[PDB]
Amino acid sequence: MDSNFLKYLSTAPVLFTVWLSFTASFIIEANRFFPDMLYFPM
Amino acid sequence: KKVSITVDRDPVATSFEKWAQPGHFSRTLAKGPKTTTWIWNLHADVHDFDSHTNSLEDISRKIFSAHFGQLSIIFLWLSGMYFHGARFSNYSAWLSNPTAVKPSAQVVWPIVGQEILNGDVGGGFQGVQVTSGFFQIWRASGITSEVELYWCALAGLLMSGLMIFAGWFHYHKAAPKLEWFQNAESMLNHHLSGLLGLGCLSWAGHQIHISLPVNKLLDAGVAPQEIPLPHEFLVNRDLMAQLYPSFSKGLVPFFTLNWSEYSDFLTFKGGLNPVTGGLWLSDTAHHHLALAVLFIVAGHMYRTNWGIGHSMKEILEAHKGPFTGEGHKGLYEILTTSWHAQLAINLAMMGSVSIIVAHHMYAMPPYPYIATDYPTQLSIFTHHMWIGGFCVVGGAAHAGIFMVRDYNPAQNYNNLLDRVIRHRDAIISHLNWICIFLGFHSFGLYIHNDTMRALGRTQDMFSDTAIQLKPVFAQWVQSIHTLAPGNTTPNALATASYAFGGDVVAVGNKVAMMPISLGTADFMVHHIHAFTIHVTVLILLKGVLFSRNSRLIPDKANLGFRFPCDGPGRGGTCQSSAWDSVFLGLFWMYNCISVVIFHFSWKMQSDVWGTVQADGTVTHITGGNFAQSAITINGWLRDFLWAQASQVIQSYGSALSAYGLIFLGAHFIWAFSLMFLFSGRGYWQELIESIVWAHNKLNVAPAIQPRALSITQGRAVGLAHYLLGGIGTTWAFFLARIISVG
Amino acid sequence: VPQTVAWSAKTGAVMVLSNILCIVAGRYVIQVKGSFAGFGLPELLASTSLGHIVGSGAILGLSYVGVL
Amino acid sequence: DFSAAVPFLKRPTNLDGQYIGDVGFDPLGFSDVFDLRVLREAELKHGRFAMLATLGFIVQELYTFPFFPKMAPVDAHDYFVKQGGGSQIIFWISFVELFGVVALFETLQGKREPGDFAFDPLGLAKDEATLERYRLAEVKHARLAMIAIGGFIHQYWVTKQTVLEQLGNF
Amino acid sequence: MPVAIPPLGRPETDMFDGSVPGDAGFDPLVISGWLDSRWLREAEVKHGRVAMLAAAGCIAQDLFTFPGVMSALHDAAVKAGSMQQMLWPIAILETISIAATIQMLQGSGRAPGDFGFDPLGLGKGAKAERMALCEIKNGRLAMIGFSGMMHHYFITGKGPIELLTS
Ligand code: CLA
Ligand code: CLA
Ligand code: CLA
Ligand code: CLA
Ligand code: CLA
Ligand SMILES: CC1=C(C#C\C(C)=C/C=C\C(C)=C\C=C\C=C(C)\C=C\C=C(/C)C#CC2=C(C)C[C@@H](O)CC2(C)C)C(C)(C)C[C@H](O)C1
Ligand SMILES: CC1=C(C#C/C(C)=C/C=C/C(C)=C/C=C/C=C(C)/C=C/C=C(C)/C=C/C2=C(C)CCCC2(C)C)C(C)(C)C[C@H](O)C1
Ligand SMILES: CC1=C(C/C=C(\C)CCC[C@H](C)CCC[C@H](C)CCCC(C)C)C(=O)c2ccccc2C1=O
Repeated sequence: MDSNFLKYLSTAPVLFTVWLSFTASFIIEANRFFPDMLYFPM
Repeated sequence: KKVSITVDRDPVATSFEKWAQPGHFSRTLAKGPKTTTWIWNLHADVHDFDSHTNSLEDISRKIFSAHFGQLSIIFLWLSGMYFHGARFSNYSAWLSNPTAVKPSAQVVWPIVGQEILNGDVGGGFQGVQVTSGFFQIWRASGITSEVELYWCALAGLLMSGLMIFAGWFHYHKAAPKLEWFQNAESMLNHHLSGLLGLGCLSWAGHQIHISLPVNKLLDAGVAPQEIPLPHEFLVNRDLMAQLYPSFSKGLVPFFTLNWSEYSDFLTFKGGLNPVTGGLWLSDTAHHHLALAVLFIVAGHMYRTNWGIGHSMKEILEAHKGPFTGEGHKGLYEILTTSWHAQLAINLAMMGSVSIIVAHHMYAMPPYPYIATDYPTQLSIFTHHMWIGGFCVVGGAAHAGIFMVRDYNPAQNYNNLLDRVIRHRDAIISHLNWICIFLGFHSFGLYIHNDTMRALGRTQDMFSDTAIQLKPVFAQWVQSIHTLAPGNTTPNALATASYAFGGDVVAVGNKVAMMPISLGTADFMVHHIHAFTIHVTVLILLKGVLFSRNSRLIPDKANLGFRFPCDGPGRGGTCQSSAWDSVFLGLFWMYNCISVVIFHFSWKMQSDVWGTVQADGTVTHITGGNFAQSAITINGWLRDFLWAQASQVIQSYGSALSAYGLIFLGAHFIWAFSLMFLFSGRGYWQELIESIVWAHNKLNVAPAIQPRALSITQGRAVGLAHYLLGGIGTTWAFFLARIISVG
Repeated sequence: VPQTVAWSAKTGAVMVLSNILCIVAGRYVIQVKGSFAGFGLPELLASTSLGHIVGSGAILGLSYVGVL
Repeated sequence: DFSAAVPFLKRPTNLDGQYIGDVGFDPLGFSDVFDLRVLREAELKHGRFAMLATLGFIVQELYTFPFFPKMAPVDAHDYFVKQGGGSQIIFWISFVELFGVVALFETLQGKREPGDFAFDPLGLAKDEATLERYRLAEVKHARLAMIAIGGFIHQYWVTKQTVLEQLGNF
Repeated sequence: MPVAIPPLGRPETDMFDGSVPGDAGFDPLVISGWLDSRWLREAEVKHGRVAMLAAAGCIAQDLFTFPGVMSALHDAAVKAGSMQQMLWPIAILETISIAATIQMLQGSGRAPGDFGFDPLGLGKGAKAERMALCEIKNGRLAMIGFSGMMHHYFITGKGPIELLTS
């Protein structure tokens, strides 16, 4: 891995997009496998 | 020779170092951020190449490679459209039953209940209905299978890769010199004869050799799976000659000028194909072949290495008269040194061409089964109208940028530009007066008619059942064009379009095209259009002509193209730049195109689009309400805005509910835009001071000091969210209405 | 449809006449290049291309109007 | 001056003979724009894939494991898509290819040869000259097998026969 | 210095210096003065070699046919797929010739029409110039003969040697 390419990958827009997509993928897979969670189940 | 190839080899090393240094292109920005303003400046001025360096050669190389990058993106988009047509569409079922299968080339995943958007579009398929018109284009091109669409997608991907490789090579490995870019005559010759001419010739070849037999078999009722492959149409001359017998005579009639033998597959029939509702493909094949001949002839005009050809500098300098001083002298240097002037001209022409495309494509449907696809027609008209308006305003903007930056008064003494500058006051005063006259005698007619209908005086209104404003000139032009076949166009079987007059072309009990009558309401709305276009011209031209100086600010050119103000002095000099004139002209372009598309939607839904039933009567979508309702603002408010929004607000729980969501969301964002538009920087900066105090109390203040957005950025953000909100609202309303009722 | 004719000696005569007129006209009017000195291959190609263009236009017009 | 293989073409400037098997054959100028280390890694990977593919086409029709049904290798691709063995092979090839990515990154820094994976457990190359010879043999067999695998698969596609039955008749 | 036609003289170009084999001083349109010399020389030699192979093929096919069964032969071999099977190696060899011609136009040491091919060794030394002369003249004669005999086929549907003996 070229260090300049890694430093470019460490910039705010790239990391922002990657982190928000990663978070969205967590929410999407959680709602795919555990849908319709209006509430915390008792 | 004078026109030659000069290239510098390896001018910029291919490296990732500057990828890690944001703002490397600007000496101001390369020092690094200190405020949040830096970030916005970094993303706002990045492709403004002329402000980073004074060398025209590097700017031209950057422009050439950025154009290659855009071409790569466009090819990737086209390849995506072909692939999504190939794999996620109902295209074969649409090919079997065009009049009953809604085109759909987008399928959603089921995640949170959004699978409800995969509506029942027919043909045993569920997906999002598409209105881009790709199905009709592929039917016109002779694409009968999804394998051909897969191959088209692969070709698009290969061309995208070729374009991005060409960009990398032609910037980073072999960059052309400034002398290579400054050949206008060679560029026009090659782009007229090779790009437009050979392109038209090869597409006429494809239309004649592939599109005509496949579409003739399709219109005769043959299923697509039994239609022969295109290469079989190429090699089996008998198979073609059953459909077009002139192919039995070969290329001998072409070279011996016995061209009428080819009259069966090169026609000038006009009108529309009764089976499909589109233009005859033979007419289009002769049309593109004639365009190829004309473009290749036009591509030999300009002087080159050999002695033949015209010199554009001599042509420009020869055209001068007693009213205009030196005439067109000095414009060749302007257009061969300033990229911004060329961008102004080309954006203006592309916008006007897009508007012409929208008008001429609704009125003369060129594709099979696109006329009765009312959502596709409305979508492509509205889309190309908006693109045209945006490109025209961009041409004005970049004209103003040329005027501020690249204009030199020493090289522009007593030419047309200097004399235009020298009577700018007369121009703007007369245009302002005619704009006020147009506003009064167009909008006050609507206000007057609203008051008269509200006062219970129907006989005092401007209407066809009251005091009339008859559009006699346009009706006379329509009568001439209806009478044109056989009188002034003796070789035409039918009119160029039935919108001027004639029969009702209907396909599958739906009106493909019918005559579009013009009355008092059409008079008033066309003069409203003229009023809005003249006011937009007033704003943009006043911004361009007063970009360098005025009676208010004598040194406006020193401040630049884009500055917020010159202070509160002289009474206040707010929004004095040409950029702010573009900022207001974008609003007025939005108003103009909005009124144009509202007129279009209502007039087609009320007088053109509809269902044909027994005894030949045409039942329109809104039942012919345009003549009596489009003469008042109340009629527009109730019978067009209130009436046709029922479909987007009752779309919840159906496949069109996303449009309703987008409707609300656009309603949100547009209103959010006014928060930027109505407010000012100092309030937000002091509120940011308080928030900075709050972050300082918890020792969580950022090193990059937060600042409010600039005054110019406040205007730009408000304008961008305003345009997005308005265009999205019209988008959702139009699409939901026309998918539901058409 | 306008009537066109098969190739004949009249068609050849009009085309040859159009080529010879366009060669003389190109000899006389081209500004940047005994009487035929400086006559080069690009000028001959341009003049004969205009000759084919003018001959095609004249042949189609005379075939329309009946002179054939 | 000129290329050793094609006498009427000039020798490509980046083909100076540092890579074994160089005969100056690059008429399109691929080595003039792209890194030759990447090209040699791609050449050797494609060639080793093709060698294993050709040997599989011979052996896998000569012999078949008892715990699998018998079919042709082209139909075996489509069968093992659905049974799941092909997914296993793709997964393990990807797992090795991650360290192939790391090896290519080491190659791009010049710290690793474009074909050295340091895999010689049977010690077949003792000294230098045999290793140079085995590089020339490997490159030639790589190119030959790259042609031969396309021959095998396209000939199956046209004749619907495997190699050894096409050898017996026509 | 052979002057083909005396009234027009010998064109003053890069060609007709005398180093080019086969020059007779014949270029009345002065096409050499507007297109490159080496491109035209390569085009002439390639056209000539193709026409030699074509005339030899017509003669040999009219004498004898390979066991197992002009323009109709082109059509029937397209129907057989034979013409594609000759299109592929000419296409690859001609892409390699595209490369060679681009390099040669760029200013490499390759002479036009030279492919470096001499397995027999007849060319090496003093023979090559004379052989070049023979080649270019036989090439031009091939382009005349083939163009004759094909229109002969168009009029009679018959092969040229079979026309000659009948
Ligand atoms: C006849 C030769 C020819 C042709 C076809 C073109 C074509 C083009 N030029 Mg151009 N140009 C030429 C000569 C030519 N140029 C010369 C001689 C000069 C120097 C004076 C320039 C200088 C020049 C500049 C400075 C710019 C262009 C740009 C463009 C593009 C305009 C955008 C567009 O409509 O793309 C859509 C049209 C297409 C045809 C898409 C396909 C794109 C590829 C490249 C076409 C390749 C066709 C190929 C030659 C033939 C293969 C077809 C078939 C046989 C397989 C277009 C691809 C602009 C651009 O965007 O540059 C990137 C631009 O800024 N040109
Ligand atoms: C022997 C000489 C000869 C003869 C007898 C003719 C005769 C004819 N030519 Mg012809 N032509 C000739 C030589 C000749 N031409 C030459 C040398 C060329 C150059 C190759 C042409 C190229 C040519 C073309 C390209 C066409 C003709 C056509 C015609 C026919 C048109 C009939 C008519 O009423 O026009 C029509 C009269 C009109 C007024 C129609 C209007 C035409 C356009 C739309 C006007 C556009 C104006 C534009 C907007 C600019 C105006 C603004 C201005 C203020 C700047 C007519 C029989 C036409 C044809 O074949 O029709 C079947 C045709 O399309 N000619
Ligand atoms: C042919 C097209 C074209 C080209 C090549 C240019 C090129 C240029 N323009 Mg120009 N312009 C164009 C069209 C074009 N423009 C049009 C059509 C308009 C009218 C709207 C303008 C209006 C305009 C102004 C007013 C200004 C320029 C400026 C510039 C220069 C710098 C631009 C820059 O750095 O932006 C960098 C890129 C960006 C900032 C990205 C913009 C992103 C937009 C605003 C949002 C897109 C929204 C998206 C489509 C929808 C998302 C919605 C979703 C989230 C739901 C550069 C020379 C500026 C300059 O300095 O000139 C000297 C300047 O002041 N132009
Ligand atoms: C619907 C709201 C509205 C209205 C009515 C106007 C009206 C006007 N604008 Mg404006 N504008 C608006 C919204 C509006 N704008 C918005 C939202 C923007 C946002 C960017 C702009 C941006 C803008 C710019 C940038 C420019 C204008 C210009 C103009 C003038 C054009 C001349 C004209 O049409 O005269 C006709 C007048 C009208 C249509 C107003 C209604 C009058 C009718 C006929 C009824 C009259 C009744 C009578 C007078 C009542 C008498 C009763 C007595 C008791 C007084 C006009 C004063 C331009 C200008 O001034 O140049 C000439 C100009 O350059 N405006
Ligand atoms: C015949 C082709 C061939 C040849 C000549 C070479 C040659 C070489 N390889 Mg190489 N390689 C090949 C194929 C080949 N390889 C294939 C197909 C793969 C993928 C598995 C590899 C993977 C590979 C790696 C990963 C590495 C090498 C390395 C080397 C070098 C070390 C010398 C050595 O041990 O090789 C000598 C090889 C032989 C003498 C081949 C012996 C073959 C015997 C006869 C067994 C045949 C298989 C048998 C028939 C199957 C039994 C099944 C049954 C049903 C019949 C040398 C240049 C190393 C290197 O470059 O570093 C120094 C290294 O790191 N190779
Ligand atoms: C360079 C080189 C090599 C080589 C080589 C080769 C392949 C050498 C030469 C090959 C050929 C094919 C030479 C042909 C020469 C002359 C011809 C055909 C004469 C007349 C033809 C026509 C048109 C006729 C005719 C006519 C007839 C009969 C019938 C009617 O139509 C009438 C008409 C009169 C017009 C090799 C490989 C050996 C290696 C060496 O180390 C280097
Ligand atoms: C799609 C698909 C599959 C597949 C597949 C696979 C694996 C496809 C593989 C295709 C391959 C490897 C094709 C190779 C073609 C090679 C050619 C044309 C070589 C030409 C050489 C030339 C011209 C040499 C010329 C020369 C010569 C003579 C000598 C001198 C040098 C030179 C001038 C270069 C399956 C089986 C997995 C099943 C799946 O369900 C569907
Ligand atoms: C609201 C407003 C602001 C405030 C806007 C602030 C300063 C900028 C907001 C940008 C944010 C930080 C980026 C996008 C917001 C995201 C939704 C969440 C932030 C993500 C962080 C990690 C950055 C102005 O600066 C302004 C200036 C001139 C006229 C009107 C106005 C105006 O109306």
